[PDB]
Amino acid sequence: NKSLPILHEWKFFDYDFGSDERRQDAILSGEYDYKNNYPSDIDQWHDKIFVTMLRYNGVPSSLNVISKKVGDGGPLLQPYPDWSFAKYDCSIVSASKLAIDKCDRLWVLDSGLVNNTQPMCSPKLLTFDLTTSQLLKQVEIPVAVNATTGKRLSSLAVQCDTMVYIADEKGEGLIVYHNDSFHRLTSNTFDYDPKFTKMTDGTAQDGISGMALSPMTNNLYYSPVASTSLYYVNTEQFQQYEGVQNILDTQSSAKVVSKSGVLFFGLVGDSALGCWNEHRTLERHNIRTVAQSDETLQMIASMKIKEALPHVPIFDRYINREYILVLSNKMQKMDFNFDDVNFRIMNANVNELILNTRCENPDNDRTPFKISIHL
Amino acid sequence: RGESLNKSLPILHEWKFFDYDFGSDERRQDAILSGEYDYKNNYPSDIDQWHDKIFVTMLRYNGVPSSLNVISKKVGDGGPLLQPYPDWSFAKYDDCSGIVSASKLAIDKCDRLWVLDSGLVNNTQPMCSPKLLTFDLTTSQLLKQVEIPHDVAVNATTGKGRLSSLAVQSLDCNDTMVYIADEKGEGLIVYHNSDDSFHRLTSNTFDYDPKFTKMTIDGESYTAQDGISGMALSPMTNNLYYSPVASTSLYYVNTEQFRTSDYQDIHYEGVQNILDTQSSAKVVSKSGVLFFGLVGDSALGCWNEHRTLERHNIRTVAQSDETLQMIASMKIKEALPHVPIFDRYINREYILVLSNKMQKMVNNDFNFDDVNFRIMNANVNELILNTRCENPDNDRTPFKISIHL
Amino acid sequence: NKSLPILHEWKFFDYDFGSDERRQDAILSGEYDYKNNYPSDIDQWHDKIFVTMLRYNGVPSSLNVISKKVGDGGPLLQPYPDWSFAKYDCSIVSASKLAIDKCDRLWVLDSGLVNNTQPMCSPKLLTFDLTTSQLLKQVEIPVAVNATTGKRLSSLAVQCDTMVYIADEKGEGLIVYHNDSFHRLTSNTFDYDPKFTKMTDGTAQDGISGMALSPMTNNLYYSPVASTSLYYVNTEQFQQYEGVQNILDTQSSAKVVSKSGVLFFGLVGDSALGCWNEHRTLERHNIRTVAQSDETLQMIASMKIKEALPHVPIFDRYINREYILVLSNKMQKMDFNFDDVNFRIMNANVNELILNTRCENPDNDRTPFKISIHL
Amino acid sequence: RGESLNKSLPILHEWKFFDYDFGSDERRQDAILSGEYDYKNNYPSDIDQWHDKIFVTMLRYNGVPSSLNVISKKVGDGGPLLQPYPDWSFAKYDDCSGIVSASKLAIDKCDRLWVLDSGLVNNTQPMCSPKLLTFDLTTSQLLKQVEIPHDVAVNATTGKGRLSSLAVQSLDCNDTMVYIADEKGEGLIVYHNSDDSFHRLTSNTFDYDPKFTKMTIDGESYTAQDGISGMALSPMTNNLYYSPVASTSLYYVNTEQFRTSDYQDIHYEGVQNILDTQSSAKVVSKSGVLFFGLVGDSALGCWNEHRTLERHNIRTVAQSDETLQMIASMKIKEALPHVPIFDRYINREYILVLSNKMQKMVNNDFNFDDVNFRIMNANVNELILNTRCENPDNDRTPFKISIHL
Amino acid sequence: VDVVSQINSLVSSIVSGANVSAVLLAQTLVNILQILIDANVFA
Amino acid sequence: DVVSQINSLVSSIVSGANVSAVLLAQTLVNILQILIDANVF
Amino acid sequence: DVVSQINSLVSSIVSGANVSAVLLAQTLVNILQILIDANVF
Amino acid sequence: VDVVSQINSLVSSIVSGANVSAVLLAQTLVNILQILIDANVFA
Ligand SMILES: C=C(CC[C@@H](C)[C@H]1CC[C@H]2[C@@H]3CC=C4C[C@@H](O)CC[C@]4(C)[C@H]3CC[C@]12C)C(C)C
Ligand SMILES: C=C(CC[C@@H](C)[C@H]1CC[C@H]2[C@@H]3CC=C4C[C@@H](O)CC[C@]4(C)[C@H]3CC[C@]12C)C(C)C
Ligand SMILES: C=C(CC[C@@H](C)[C@H]1CC[C@H]2[C@@H]3CC=C4C[C@@H](O)CC[C@]4(C)[C@H]3CC[C@]12C)C(C)C
Ligand SMILES: C=C(CC[C@@H](C)[C@H]1CC[C@H]2[C@@H]3CC=C4C[C@@H](O)CC[C@]4(C)[C@H]3CC[C@]12C)C(C)C
Ligand SMILES: C=C(CC[C@@H](C)[C@H]1CC[C@H]2[C@@H]3CC=C4C[C@@H](O)CC[C@]4(C)[C@H]3CC[C@]12C)C(C)C
Ligand SMILES: C=C(CC[C@@H](C)[C@H]1CC[C@H]2[C@@H]3CC=C4C[C@@H](O)CC[C@]4(C)[C@H]3CC[C@]12C)C(C)C
Ligand SMILES: C=C(CC[C@@H](C)[C@H]1CC[C@H]2[C@@H]3CC=C4C[C@@H](O)CC[C@]4(C)[C@H]3CC[C@]12C)C(C)C
Ligand SMILES: C=C(CC[C@@H](C)[C@H]1CC[C@H]2[C@@H]3CC=C4C[C@@H](O)CC[C@]4(C)[C@H]3CC[C@]12C)C(C)C
Repeated sequence: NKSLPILHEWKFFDYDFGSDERRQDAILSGEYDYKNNYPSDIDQWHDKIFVTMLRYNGVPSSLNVISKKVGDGGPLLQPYPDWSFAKYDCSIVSASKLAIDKCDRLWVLDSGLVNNTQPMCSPKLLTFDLTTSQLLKQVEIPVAVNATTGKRLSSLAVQCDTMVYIADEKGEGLIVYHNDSFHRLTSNTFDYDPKFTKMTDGTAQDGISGMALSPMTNNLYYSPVASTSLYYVNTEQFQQYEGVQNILDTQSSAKVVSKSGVLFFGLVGDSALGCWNEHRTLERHNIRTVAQSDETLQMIASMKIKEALPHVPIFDRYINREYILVLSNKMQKMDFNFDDVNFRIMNANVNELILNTRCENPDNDRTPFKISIHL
Repeated sequence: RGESLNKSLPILHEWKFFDYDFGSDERRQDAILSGEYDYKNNYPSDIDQWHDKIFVTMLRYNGVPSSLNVISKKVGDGGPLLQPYPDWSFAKYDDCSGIVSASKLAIDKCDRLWVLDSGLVNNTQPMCSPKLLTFDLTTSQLLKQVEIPHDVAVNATTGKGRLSSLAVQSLDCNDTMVYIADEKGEGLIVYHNSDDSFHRLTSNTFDYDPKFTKMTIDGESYTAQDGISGMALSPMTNNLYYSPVASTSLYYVNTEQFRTSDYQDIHYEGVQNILDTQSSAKVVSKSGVLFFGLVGDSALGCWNEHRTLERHNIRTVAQSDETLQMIASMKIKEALPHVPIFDRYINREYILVLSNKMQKMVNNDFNFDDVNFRIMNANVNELILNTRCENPDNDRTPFKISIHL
Repeated sequence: NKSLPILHEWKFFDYDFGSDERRQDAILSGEYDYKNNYPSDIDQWHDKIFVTMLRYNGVPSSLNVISKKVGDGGPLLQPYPDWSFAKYDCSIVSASKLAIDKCDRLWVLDSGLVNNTQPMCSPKLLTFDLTTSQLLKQVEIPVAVNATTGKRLSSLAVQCDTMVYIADEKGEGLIVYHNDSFHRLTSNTFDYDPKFTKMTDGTAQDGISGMALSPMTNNLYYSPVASTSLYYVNTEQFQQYEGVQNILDTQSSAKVVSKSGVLFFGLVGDSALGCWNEHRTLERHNIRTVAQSDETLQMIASMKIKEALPHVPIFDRYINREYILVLSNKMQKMDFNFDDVNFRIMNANVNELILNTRCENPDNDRTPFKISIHL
Repeated sequence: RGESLNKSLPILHEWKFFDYDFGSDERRQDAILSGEYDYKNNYPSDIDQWHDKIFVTMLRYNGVPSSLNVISKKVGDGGPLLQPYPDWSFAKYDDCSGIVSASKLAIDKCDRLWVLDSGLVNNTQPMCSPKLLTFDLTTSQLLKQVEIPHDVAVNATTGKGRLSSLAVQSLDCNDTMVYIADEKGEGLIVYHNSDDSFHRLTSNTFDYDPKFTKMTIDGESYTAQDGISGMALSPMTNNLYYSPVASTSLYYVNTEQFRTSDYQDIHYEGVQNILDTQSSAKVVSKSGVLFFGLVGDSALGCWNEHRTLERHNIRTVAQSDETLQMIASMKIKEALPHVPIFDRYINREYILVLSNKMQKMVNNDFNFDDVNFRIMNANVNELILNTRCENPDNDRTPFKISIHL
Repeated sequence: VDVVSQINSLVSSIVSGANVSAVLLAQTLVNILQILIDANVFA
Repeated sequence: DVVSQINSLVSSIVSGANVSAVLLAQTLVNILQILIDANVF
Repeated sequence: DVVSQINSLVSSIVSGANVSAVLLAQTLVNILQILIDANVF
Repeated sequence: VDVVSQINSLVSSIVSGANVSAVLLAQTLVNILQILIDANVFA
């Protein structure tokens, strides 16, 4: 029953157009309607906090960072790298998901979708150098559609010879890229379950969507959106499965794994955050809920886990380095009340969240002090 | 109990057996031959801590050179050597002049060390009258010494007495109140610094229960017909928590009752038979968390004073069949120096735990090739975090530092 | 009889052309003959040490800095700002003298002369911003010639509304610029003396050349090259004189004044450095020689005085801040022996050089420590 | 002399008159009434310095509570109060037990403080026999005390004696050699630490010259028929420089002569009549620069040992008619701590100068509303830089730090 | 005053991987020390 | 061991004990050098 | 006065005396603040 | 070893007005301290 400290809040999103002159030119045009801006993913690198927006009608830029400027809605966004990549007339159409690797490359999953459905352009995977803010490589996703159903690239994971993984919730499959082959996989574990299609604050026929790669085991955990199961596939395989079914009491939302082997996941029904340690066996008595809030955790659309910096390995024993960033929009409302707070980036120290619970990693209490970190 | 089996606390000091800094191995051997120092008869009663000093008190059996000690820089095959405090002058009791058996210790806001000398030898034969000493820790010199009158040191009918527990309430650094439990005689002495007055209280809550007289620790068991001990004053509520040794209850008395004179109808509170086993020593954090040793389980339990006193608010926070066999003492300290502006960044409170093996003393059957006496420690907040014992966490800084020694 | 610590030495000058390929292309061409490279002025700003070269035949660049690279001759030079300003075909022809002001502007006196005589282009005063390495202003010197004799801008001083002063040794006059008027002045004190035209290691009919502005008194000290006198003119005057004549026993070379009011000057005959405090009266018993060396101080062609940085005025009492940089070429040899050391930049702490001599400023010994600085 | 008229040295401590830390103004007044302390009769003989202590020795006239002192933290209308060293125990001479009149001090490599107690009262009447004390500065306790036998303390024919100068040669920190000038009796005592042996030497170089017996300081003049004083041992050459008080000469004796025994034909060196006025106290830097006070000019002069001893190598380095009237003492110290790798960055040596006004003592005509006694100081290298006294400067670093107190 | 928000801000920079202002580092070091001085940490 | 020095030093500080200036200096030296070697600057 | 503190402190150090940790800390604080205010960083 | 040439180099940078390397500053601080430690400056 923890609340997690808020890092950023919004009543609604707004952007740094330049002057209030240049904003009003966009409002009248319908380039920017505040009522249609919904965040898809967040991430963090140095001083930058990325926020991606689902490209509906009235969404000026998709790939953004939070700026120094502030509005009545909350922190204004600012397109990344510049406004050049905000344009789609198929030039980033809709930055669905983000990922940052060991080498300071930012991977972006552009779905190509408009209103999250009509595919105006083909999907692609971009790769920016965060040191320069310039683009290193762009690749079209052919892999991209079911080849039978015909059907939304809605999850991403990246492994400095790197390997990317892209879930397709609508088409129900797993694209596997090699740094230049692509390959679509399929499974019944990737398919949606009709039983858990209804997610009742107060229906979605989507499959594989909620991926999370363990840095310690190399299992890519996942589940269909309509499911109460937790499946996984080992990635050492990556030319053609594990996990329990119906293990959770409600549907899971986004997912993330710590370097230390703790899997976190959002619990849709309870409006809570749950965890599970990979060292334990996947069963009910090892699944615990670690935070919950009826106001603040309504749909956990994204989670990332970062390590405190700089990384000086000799001092690791003194520091609980890992912390979690949580995007909690209100997908249930996507009929909003824009006089209230709707979109939140929360955070917390990982170890503080699970300590003295079945989720914890074993504590060697071998120093007179331990420092817990977050932002 | 959950999610905490075999969770041990980091060791600060270990011993196979106690030994002292006599000077050189010449001066030691002079004492071994004399019978002043037999290593097999040294059993620790209490610990405490102030600045660089860690106090260790020894039950004065035959072969125990000093009772009131500190841990020294020197080290032996047994473990850290002890060194009498203040000097060897207070180790002597042929004279019957100063300190026979430092049963318990307490340190107050003003850097005074309070010592409960029982006067007992072999924990039974009262060679001298009990007394309460008060040293100035800044100087290592004695400020005051007071005899505990036989009037209140023993039960009047039976004549029995063993002063086994101590707690101090420094109200104003100058009007302090001491509290002394008598487990054998079954009473609560209440001393006043202003008058040097004493007052012995009685209650059925101070009496031993025959039902819970058998206590099993690590296979071996023994029997103890003892009452009130394991005292602990809450700095936040002023409740002096206690229980009879042979009991599974947690009682308490509010001490505001003792402030206004004329009490000598006192009101005792607390649940009976609330624990599954007997409780040993006890301590309360400034933040209102009560810790207590669970004799049977060889565990440490807690309970927050903010919650209601019942089973569903009692949790066991550490347990170890090897390391926690009899928790004979516990103290809680705040990290120093105290810079209040930075309190928000720091979990300041930590716990020190003396865990001898009283079960092995009873039967006179120790294995001195093994580790027997341990001072463990831990950060209070880290021990209770995400448990029913915790205080509500304001997560208001990008970092939090947990401290112990 | 002090020697001063050497900061940089040369047997001969050489440049950073790029590769030894690009050097050899210039040697063959006659763009760079090592035997014709003679330094005119030095200066210093942050990590840069400026070295200006008299533009004879075989001198690739005139305005240079010392580079990180090294040759058999000594530190290679590198044109400032880039090779763009090394070109003259009248685009810097010959950077005769330099000066740095309070605001980090570098003033350059381009004479326009080739072989120090034939005026290929008109003289000019450039002004670079040292923060950017870019040019702020360029001005042609009309003022520039005698208007009767017809005749070499060979001395410079700069006072953030700034005032520049340019001596003309050949034409015998003093140009005064206002930050945009110019104005040539004349005097018999600016004229050469035939008596001291011969400067005998083992003849020059030149006038005003050896200027030095006192930061404390605003006197611009000077003398004709052929003279043994020390004249001066107050600059508060600056629309149409002071100092003793024949006060020195031999001819003076370059000149510089400390912020603290000590005038330094090279003594041609003795191959020495002399000083004189402005607080004392200008006469023989107040003139002292502070350093001398038959090898190292043969012609003091330039001197500058800098203050140690950063400038934190509260701590001035702890620090002898001022130090002197001395260019000592061998103008007597301008018949050189290029297997020997010919051009030297020496330095020293000002206060250490004059302490307990008639040149010193009064010492308040009011701290348990005093730090002496140079490079 | 040139380029240095009225150049003064920064004052470290000033006095209008000396006063002591008796305890409180209660305890002072008890001594004033007694005649133990008259402020008008306190005249400083020597200074020295070790760590935080500045020693100040007082000529034991009537009304001088202690002879061997340090400067205290307390301050009076006269100036810094003095405080007896080690304690008041050594201030007493009714008993004749310890320290009558600490004439001179010396500190050696091993942190021993050597004290030359003359035994004189009013600088004339020998109430007790002279002695040489040796305290350990680390402990403030006394290591050794030795009487100077009447055999060598006085001239055998005339019987006169006044031990007025001291120098110490710590050869090995354990075999040290002390040297004690006797200005009245005209001799040089040479003591050996190994034997406790003494040997009195004589020479015409030790004798007073009637020609230079009149010394004028700041208008007022007096007359002094005194010989050998103003000693100073060179740490680099082992020459013990000296001169008779009534003389304008600078003599010296090499001390390697005294190393090999059997001397008691000794060879004395140095120019005669080399100065225009009389020299007062003397000191030599480790670097080989000899400093000396010039009585007539009220100046400080120097001479480098590397140069030849003659007029053109002697320069006056500071002078002041107010502040330098009689240079009664000088010492040279190196800045600490000593970190040899950084020696190149630091002019380590500095000079301490006691400048009382002996001219005003002679005539018993002080003005105690004025400043009378001064401890000045300066960096050695800064004082002699660009003068004939300097040692050659290797200018090999971008910075050089000059030190004094 | 307001050392807490400076500290919080600065540590957040450091742990985030960002480049950290030397002046903010110096000023916060100055303020932490002075606080410690005033709390007799060195006395 | 840098770790044992750190542990020892912090234990002193938090215990209220007087803290060794040499242990303080040496541990500061070792932490810095570690940070230097990790390109922290 | 920062100057009097500096003078006092350096005199201690060079004299061989034990040197006050509080005077050291406070003077370090004042030198830094001066440097901060002079845009030295 | 060769702390002297590092010191000389570093101070020359500082006094010249140049920007000064944080790593050279840190390393030279480390070396000066260690020298002082080995000379019992803190003992
Ligand atoms: C209590 C404090 C401040 C404590 C400060 C010095 C703590 C806090 C966080 C620490 C960094 C955390 C992680 C890390 C990651 C590790 O890899 C290097 C150390 C570093 C940067 C810590 C350094 C020390 C920090 C800044 C004041 C109020 C007295
Ligand atoms: C992580 C580190 C070192 C971290 C150091 C600076 C931390 C640790 C403990 C902190 C004190 C704890 C309590 C306290 C109690 C509080 O009252 C004052 C701060 C103080 C003393 C902390 C100061 C900062 C300390 C010493 C290295 C290895 C990179
Ligand atoms: C003796 C030393 C090094 C001493 C160091 C700290 C000295 C030397 C020069 C000083 C700067 C000079 C001028 C100045 C100009 C003044 O405005 C600010 C201080 C500064 C930069 C000095 C700072 C202190 C410096 C760097 C080691 C070997 C123990
Ligand atoms: C200019 C400064 C402060 C300069 C400080 C760091 C200087 C001054 C004296 C130096 C010591 C002198 C001698 C010595 C003797 C030598 O043996 C060790 C260095 C030491 C202690 C110097 C260390 C550096 C000191 C303290 C501020 C006002 C900007
Ligand atoms: C600017 C910083 C670093 C702050 C650092 C230098 C501060 C913090 C606490 C200080 C120690 C506290 C107590 C003590 C106890 C005292 O006995 C010695 C100093 C020491 C260890 C302090 C030294 C300096 C510390 C570690 C962060 C915010 C990036
Ligand atoms: C001796 C100490 C105190 C250790 C202190 C001075 C250490 C610890 C961490 C260091 C910072 C790490 C990162 C950083 C981030 C980097 O950008 C600047 C330096 C800084 C702040 C380090 C400086 C020094 C710190 C604060 C303890 C053990 C008692
Ligand atoms: C307390 C002290 C020591 C004072 C020391 C830490 C001060 C003095 C000068 C400072 C540097 C000045 C310039 C600079 C140049 C700048 O670029 C970096 C900081 C630095 C090196 C300053 C840092 C701190 C210094 C060395 C004395 C009085 C005993
Ligand atoms: C990196 C620097 C600055 C070096 C500075 C921090 C060093 C130098 C000497 C140190 C003091 C020496 C003695 C002592 C005496 C000792 O008792 C306390 C420390 C102190 C004052 C040292 C502290 C730190 C000093 C000032 C320069 C080269 C830019």
